[PDB]
Amino acid sequence: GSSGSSGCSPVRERRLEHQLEPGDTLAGLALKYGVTMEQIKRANRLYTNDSIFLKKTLYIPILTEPRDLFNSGPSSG
Repeated sequence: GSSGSSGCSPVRERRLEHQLEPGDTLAGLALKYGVTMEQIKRANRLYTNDSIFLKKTLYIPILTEPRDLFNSGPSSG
């Protein structure tokens, strides 16, 4: 009766560093990935008196499901 500690906790939601450009629009990024402007903002409380451009880089919340035609596994590049 050998019992060990098995069971990892994989992440669900992550953030991607996007080199915000001077010619980018909130509505653009939202769709560009698959989210809603609000989400992104509320996610990084970007809501400020002045345009968001004030910043330099904005992170994007990646929403993916455990449902995939084929899963590679723990294998990493």
